[PDB]
Amino acid sequence: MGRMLTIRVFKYDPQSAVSKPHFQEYKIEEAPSMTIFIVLNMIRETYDPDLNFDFVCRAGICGSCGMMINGRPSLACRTLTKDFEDGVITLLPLPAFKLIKDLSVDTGNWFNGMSQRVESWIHAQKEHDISKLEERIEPEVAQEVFELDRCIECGCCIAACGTKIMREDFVGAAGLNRVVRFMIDPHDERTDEDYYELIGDDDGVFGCMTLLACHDVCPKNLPLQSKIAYLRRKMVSVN
Amino acid sequence: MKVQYCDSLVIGGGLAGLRAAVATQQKGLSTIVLSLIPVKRSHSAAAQGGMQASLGNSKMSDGDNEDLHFMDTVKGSDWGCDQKVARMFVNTAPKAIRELAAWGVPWTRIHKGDRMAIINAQKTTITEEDFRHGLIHSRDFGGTKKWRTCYTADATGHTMLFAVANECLKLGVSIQDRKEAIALIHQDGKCYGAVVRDLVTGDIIAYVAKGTLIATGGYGRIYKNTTNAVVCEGTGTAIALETGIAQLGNMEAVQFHPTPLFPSGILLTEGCRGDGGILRDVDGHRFMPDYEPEKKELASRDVVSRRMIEHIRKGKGVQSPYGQHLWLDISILGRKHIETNLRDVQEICEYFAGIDPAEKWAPVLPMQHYSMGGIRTDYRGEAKLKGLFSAGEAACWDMHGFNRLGGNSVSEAVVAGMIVGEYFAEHCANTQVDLETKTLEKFVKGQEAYMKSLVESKGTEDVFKIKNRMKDVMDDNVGIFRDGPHLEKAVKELEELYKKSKNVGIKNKRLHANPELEEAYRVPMMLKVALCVAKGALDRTESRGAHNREDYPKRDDINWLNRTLASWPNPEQTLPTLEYEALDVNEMEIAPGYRGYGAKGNYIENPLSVKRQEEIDKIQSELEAAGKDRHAIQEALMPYELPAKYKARNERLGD
Amino acid sequence: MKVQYCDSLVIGGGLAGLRAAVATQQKGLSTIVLSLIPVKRSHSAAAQGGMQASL
Amino acid sequence: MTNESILESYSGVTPERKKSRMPAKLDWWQSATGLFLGLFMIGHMFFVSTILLGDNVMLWVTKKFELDFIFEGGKPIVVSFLAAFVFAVFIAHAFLAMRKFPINYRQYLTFKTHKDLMRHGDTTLWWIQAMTGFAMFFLGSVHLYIMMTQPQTIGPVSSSFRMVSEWMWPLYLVLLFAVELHGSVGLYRLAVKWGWFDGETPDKTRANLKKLKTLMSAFLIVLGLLTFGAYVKKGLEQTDPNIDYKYFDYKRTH
Amino acid sequence: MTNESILESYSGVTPERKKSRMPAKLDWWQSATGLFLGLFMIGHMFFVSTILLGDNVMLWVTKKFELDFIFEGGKPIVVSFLAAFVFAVFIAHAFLAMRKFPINYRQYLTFKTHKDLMRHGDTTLWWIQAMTGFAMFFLGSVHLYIMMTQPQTIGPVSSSFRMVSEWMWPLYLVLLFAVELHGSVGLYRLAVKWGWFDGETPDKTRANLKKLKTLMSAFLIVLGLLTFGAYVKKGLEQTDPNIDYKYFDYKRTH
Ligand SMILES: *Cc1cc2c(cc1C)nc1c(=O)[nH]c(=O)nc-1n2C[C@H](O)[C@H](O)[C@H](O)COP(=O)(O)OP(=O)(O)OC[C@H]1O[C@@H](n2cnc3c(N)ncnc32)[C@H](O)[C@@H]1O
Ligand SMILES: *Cc1cc2c(cc1C)nc1c(=O)[nH]c(=O)nc-1n2C[C@H](O)[C@H](O)[C@H](O)COP(=O)(O)OP(=O)(O)OC[C@H]1O[C@@H](n2cnc3c(N)ncnc32)[C@H](O)[C@@H]1O
Ligand code: HEM
Ligand code: HEM
Ligand code: HEM
Ligand code: HEM
Ligand SMILES: CCCCCCCCCCCCO[C@@H]1O[C@H](CO)[C@@H](O[C@H]2O[C@H](CO)[C@@H](O)[C@H](O)[C@H]2O)[C@H](O)[C@H]1O
Ligand SMILES: CCCCCCCCCCCCO[C@@H]1O[C@H](CO)[C@@H](O[C@H]2O[C@H](CO)[C@@H](O)[C@H](O)[C@H]2O)[C@H](O)[C@H]1O
Ligand SMILES: O=C(O)/C=C/C(=O)O
Ligand code: SF4
Ligand code: F3S
Ligand code: FES
Ligand code: NA
Repeated sequence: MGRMLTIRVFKYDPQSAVSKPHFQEYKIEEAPSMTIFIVLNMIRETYDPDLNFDFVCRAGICGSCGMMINGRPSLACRTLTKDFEDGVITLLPLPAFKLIKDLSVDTGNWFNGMSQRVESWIHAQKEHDISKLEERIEPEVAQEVFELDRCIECGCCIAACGTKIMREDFVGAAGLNRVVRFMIDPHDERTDEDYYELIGDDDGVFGCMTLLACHDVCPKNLPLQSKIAYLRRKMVSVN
Repeated sequence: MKVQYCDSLVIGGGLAGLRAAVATQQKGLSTIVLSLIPVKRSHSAAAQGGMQASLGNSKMSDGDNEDLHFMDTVKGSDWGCDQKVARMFVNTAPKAIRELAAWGVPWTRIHKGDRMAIINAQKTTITEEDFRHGLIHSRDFGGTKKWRTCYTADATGHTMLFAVANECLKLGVSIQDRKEAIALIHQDGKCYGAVVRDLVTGDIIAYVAKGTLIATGGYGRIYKNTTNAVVCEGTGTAIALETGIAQLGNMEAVQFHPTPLFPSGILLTEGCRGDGGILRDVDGHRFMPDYEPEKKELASRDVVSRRMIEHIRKGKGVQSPYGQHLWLDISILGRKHIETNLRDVQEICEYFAGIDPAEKWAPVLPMQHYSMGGIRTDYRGEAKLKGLFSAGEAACWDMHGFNRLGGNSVSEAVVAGMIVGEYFAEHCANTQVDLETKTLEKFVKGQEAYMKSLVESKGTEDVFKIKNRMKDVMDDNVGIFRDGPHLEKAVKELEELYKKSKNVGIKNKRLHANPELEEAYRVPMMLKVALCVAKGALDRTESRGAHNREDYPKRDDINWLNRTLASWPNPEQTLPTLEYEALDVNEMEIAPGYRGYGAKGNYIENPLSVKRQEEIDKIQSELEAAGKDRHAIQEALMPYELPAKYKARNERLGD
Repeated sequence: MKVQYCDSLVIGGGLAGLRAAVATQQKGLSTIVLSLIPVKRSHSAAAQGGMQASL
Repeated sequence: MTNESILESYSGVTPERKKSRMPAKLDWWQSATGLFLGLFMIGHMFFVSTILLGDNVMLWVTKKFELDFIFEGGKPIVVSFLAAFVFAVFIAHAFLAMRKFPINYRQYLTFKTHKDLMRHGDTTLWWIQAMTGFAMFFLGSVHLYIMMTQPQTIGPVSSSFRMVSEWMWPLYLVLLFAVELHGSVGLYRLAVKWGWFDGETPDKTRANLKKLKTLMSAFLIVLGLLTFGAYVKKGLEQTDPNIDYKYFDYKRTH
Repeated sequence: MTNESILESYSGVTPERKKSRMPAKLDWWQSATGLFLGLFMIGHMFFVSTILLGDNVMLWVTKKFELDFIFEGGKPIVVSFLAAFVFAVFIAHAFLAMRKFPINYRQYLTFKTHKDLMRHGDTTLWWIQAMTGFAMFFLGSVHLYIMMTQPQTIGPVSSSFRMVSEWMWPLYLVLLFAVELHGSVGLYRLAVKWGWFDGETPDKTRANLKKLKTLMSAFLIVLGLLTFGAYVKKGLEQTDPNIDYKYFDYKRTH
């Protein structure tokens, strides 16, 4: 045995004129250490090759497989069927992103847009000579930057955010985190006023309503709550 | 017809492709990067070991330089690498690290003071002087004497990839994802771009450019068990192969990792063994000491994988519904140690294996990990098909030969991105292309017709059943241990599998966002790649680096000091055409000898090697006697080329 | 260098240019119409006399 | 309209080509007005609960707020100004916070659906904040105007009169839960929004703030119900048709 | 949450792949609730102005609304239900119309600037609609709750009491202009929005509707001020400290 799991999946093809949004159910027999990654590929290869979804690393490191699993945006490759005492799992694509088909959405291009919007790169007047010793950096500082640099752009905090769902221009938790990630990096010469020109408006940090769903769903456990508050205190003090 | 033009077309959004795109875009060339997926999700993001570069900052890195890194690389390759390329690489790796540090990559830094470290020879304390404080750190990885593997805590590939991707965004590079190159456009022996299928809309588009670079990664997914992402299927390799002109190098040279989690293949870093991890069998018996009384579990990665399989064949493996495996025990390292230095591996075992490594053992089995083989290029990165370049794991620039050093592959991706990037940029700016619409239309209409044929096929074969059988064949016959009889069987079944792939039928008829149609054209490509790997292994009657032939256990420097070149000139042939490029010993800085790991005298010496060796000792003696530096000596032994922008020496702490 | 390709390039967005673009686009040829101004503002818009045709 | 406002409206930036600092100011004032009302209400629940200590007790406090140590029997007009002030902050806060409500069918449908799928505590509590806020537009105004215009009718007897005879208890009952849930959740989110107390272990601070929030609410609700019952009980004992309870407390010391 | 609402939220369309009909329903109800309140207020101004005809006059009408021809002295509780009903429509209308307010700094700045540059009558009148609407959140609620909970205090004497002694005149004065301007402009825009009377000469119909709107407002404002003064005057004559004016009118026929 292995108990029968009931998998309910959101299906809809916006590019097809005859497609209508609906749920399709599949009956899958659970196996030891079974993840949604295994479940979806089983369905694809043996029950329904039509179903669209996105997996890459299947290790929780790339952020490709975010989706709503029983109401919570999570990484499907890191979600175990065992943790659902009931046997019924409902899968929806991540909201707040453009739907491609079924469980597949475009997170990548929204993130590239956000990265451009907050100028997600080192801003410096001079290029350090790459044939010479690197500029020294305190180890603690390098560790702090790394902590925020761990974001895998999975979109879970974007889809988890009620604010973003209602107001699409909101930069999102990932965008605010990205700003802080450069703010605390000694290599970046931007000042608080420069950052204000990027996110010092109602589609930016002031648009955050502190729902904190972003913090509670981040699969990498970034310190979103304290870091966003930190940014809010700094931006409200500009001028 | 839909046509897109750019000066520089890059196929692949990993470290190699993105870095090359930086190189072309910075000099004003319009460049497009095509990728199956958002670029920051490329396999490069999974690297946790680190990047090899001779900085020589830390105590355990003291005295390290280009020559030491070079020697580790050549001997590691079991002399199958192009030494001139290896030189280009080692001299540029330090600058790659420093450029990345300048771009914000948060490399872990050295702090002054004593440190609790594991050396496994004298696990004493390590002290870092004050003048080393704040510089880029390094750890023990890849089995090198000098610790030169740089890292950003436990997500090196991740931070590196993000920095390069962000630089591309800064520069205005056109990043176009969910776009797959399914064919290369070529005429008169020159590459003018690629035919691309839009994964979302199904549109077939021609991307023309003055130069095209393939940085599509490895082909690990032709194997059932692999550490590779599901997108590492070698289609980039296949499209180059299908031009009938570009050649693939050492496709049979595949490297395995000894401790991936079984059966998922999720990697459990080498740090487990390096820190004191213990491999156990079905009875809980620590077996490595029985095979390697001296080195034990700290033996060469190459050796560990071999012993593990040997132990399993002796009947000491653990039976499982997914196959046999062994155990990795790190609980013995202590709970406190795992939750501070191996907190990542702990999460992996818990998240996917549903176990706490501090209490229970992890199931492991060697699996495919890195692809040394790839598109064959010259030192500039250009393939036999003019205007077509390759870089990264997808290429056979060949700095790896038959065994790549742990930590050298993410290093090569960025380094090649830099070097091949410059040459690629020069080619795109200096060459003039003649774009005939007749040719563009032929290739585009040719692929539209192909997609249509797949959708209308009344075949009865199941694409997944075929793909899965291919993966089983590869794992069972082209793994760690190989022999003629089984390889002949593999080549025959793969050829049969290829022919049946043409009779595949799919259920979903739509041309857009169709994963079934995707498999329909990808599988035949993977099969051709698999044939190059299998046939290459069958014909190479010797044991070199990662290629081990049980029926030919010795390295043959007499008849096999060469590189396998695979091609598919006739679209009708069902087997690859294999030729060989001989390695000129006279152009080697280090003559063939003992590789360091494994049995001694396990190689058929070549007379020419002896001659060269003497010639080297002579040149070194004379020059070294005249008070000549290592640089002048290197030049006299084997001069190599480097773009002007990177011909500068690397400053080090202690000059 | 910036390059844009289409099968049929039409320079001018007046009655003649736009009608020709209809002719090429309807048969599957990718066509681009270039104009100094939004096409509906072309001089053709000023005709008040009428169009001659033997109905 | 001014030249500067025209330039900002048409260009999207100030004359110095910078983004307006108004969004920052508005965000600050929204939180400031919120903080004021939240703290005001805590003190309000204590002073109004003095009825539990005895008529003479609250009567004594009521006179202090009317400046007894400065005026004869204390001028109730002092309470009028205090009421007008709080009313003003009440209005300003509603004006600023109203900006955060879902504002169209799409926003309402998608957020409500999201809330139900997520079952996320802090997200659900925000919905409560919004709901209770909207309700107080109607519930709070009634009470504020009365306190501002009939301050001489505040006391152990007079307040009990309005509570029962003038049927103000149904409004007070609903408003009690509305303002207490809104205020406690509001003070909690304010702390995590600006992170004044994050320190070195942010997650621990938030965990404690959440617990504190729940207790504060519990204590105040119960205390509110107790105080509520006291006013009702007394109001239900005022049966003499020849007694002017409304201005009774006032008819003691002018 | 239901399967259908989830599908609509995530797909942007109903299960039949059509756009939701909710926006149409909400638009209808917003206008319907608006029409009701607008007409209700016109009748309200007439019945409340009967004080100008004499105490006995309005007293007679007040008793009719309490079902005199069905109950003894008429049960004021009838007015309570009527008040609760209007209160409900009042709340529903505010809920729906609130969707139209400028909702952020950008919207407020750009619209206000636009209004000042344009000097367009109908655009400016909408701003007035919004302003008066927001104000009534606070002004209207106070009056509605009182009428619903103290119906036995309505009359020529009792109403004058609340107007002056309970200081309700300042609220009534502001509310008078607020609700009249809001209502008249609202009825006008309603007519041009749905075009019920467009006919063959739309521009002429609109020109007349605009004139009508202005007159209706003028007449009602003046009549409102006259009625206002009447209540105040009488309330200022209630000086006997031994008379219970609040429930005087009630103490006549139970
Ligand atoms: C698998 C792996 C590898 C690895 C490692 C850990 C794991 C789990 N740890 C390493 C380490 O610690 N140190 C090291 O030196 N190497 C390590 N490796 C191997 C290393 O990461 C790789 O060799 C390196 O990252 C390869 O980079 P490269 O830039 O070459 O390739 P990529 O990142 O895989 O990206 C390939 C891109 O190509 C696109 N693609 C593929 N096919 C197509 C087609 N047909 N059309 C369009 N685009 C295509 C992919 O989408 C991707 O972006
Ligand atoms: C001027 C005029 C003409 C006219 C008329 C009344 C007036 C005031 N009344 C007419 C009438 O009653 N009956 C009639 O038969 N003809 C009448 N005419 C003349 C008639 O309207 C014109 O001959 C006719 O409309 C011309 O049409 P056509 O399609 O040829 O040209 P167009 O409408 O002027 O548009 C030209 C377009 O070209 C673009 N353009 C121009 N130069 C460039 C460059 N260098 N690059 C890119 N685009 C360019 C313009 O922007 C425009 O769209
Ligand atoms: C005495 C009564 C009130 C008290 C004690 C009070 C208190 C608070 C507090 C403490 C906050 C936090 C503000 C912030 O996060 O910056 C808040 C938020 C809020 N309040 Fe009130 N409030 C009152 C009345 C109202 C009213 C009448 C409205 C009507 C519009 C309202 C609507 C809101 C909303 C929607 C929020 C959330 C704002 C956001 O998410 O940014 N409040 N209030
Ligand atoms: C400065 C202005 C205020 C004053 C002077 C004031 C005064 C009082 C007084 C004297 C009472 C007792 C009953 C009565 O006399 O009618 C009371 C009860 C009450 N007040 Fe206020 N108040 C003020 C503001 C507020 C605000 C802003 C709110 C919330 C919107 C509020 C909510 C309540 C509630 C719910 C009760 C019921 C207490 C219970 O039953 O536990 N008050 N207030
Ligand atoms: C007895 C009082 C009220 C009366 C007589 C009344 C009447 C009206 C009328 C006739 C309309 C036209 C509706 C339409 O165009 O569909 C209107 C519009 C409006 N009302 Fe009220 N209203 C009252 C109270 C309120 C309140 C308390 C608010 C508070 C949010 C409000 C806000 C609005 C707004 C903003 C509009 C414009 C809606 C739009 O532009 O679509 N109203 N009202
Ligand atoms: C069914 C509910 C309503 C009833 C029974 C009612 C009853 C009355 C009565 C009896 C008065 C006289 C003074 C007093 O007794 O306090 C009055 C005055 C007034 N009412 Fe209402 N009313 C109702 C709804 C409304 C609404 C919805 C508004 C507008 C938001 C409104 C606005 C006014 C104004 C401005 C006055 C002042 C009249 C003047 O001075 O000209 N009433 N109402
Ligand atoms: C809770 C306080 C709300 C804060 C005020 C601002 C947000 C709400 C108003 C703006 C959005 C308009 O809100 C719209 O209202 C109507 C109610 O008539 C809702 O209608 C829906 O919910 C109501 C209430 O559960 C049901 O009786 C109704 O059958 C259902 O269709 C719409 O789904 C909603 O989108
Ligand atoms: C008139 C009723 C308004 C309807 C309610 C909905 C719209 C208004 C609230 C949402 C938008 C926020 O509104 C914001 O309020 C502040 C007032 O503190 C305004 O502030 C501006 O106007 C106020 C009032 O004239 C000035 O005292 C102030 O100096 C000036 O900077 C912002 O320009 C406006 O954008
Ligand atoms: O063990 C790892 O982390 C990586 C190994 C490799 O790249 O060989
Ligand atoms: S912040 Fe967390 S949830 Fe949001 S994109 Fe990054 S890793 Fe994902
Ligand atoms: S959930 Fe959204 S509202 Fe702010 S706290 Fe996180 S970004
Ligand atoms: S597949 Fe990469 S995180 Fe899930
Ligand atoms: Na390779």
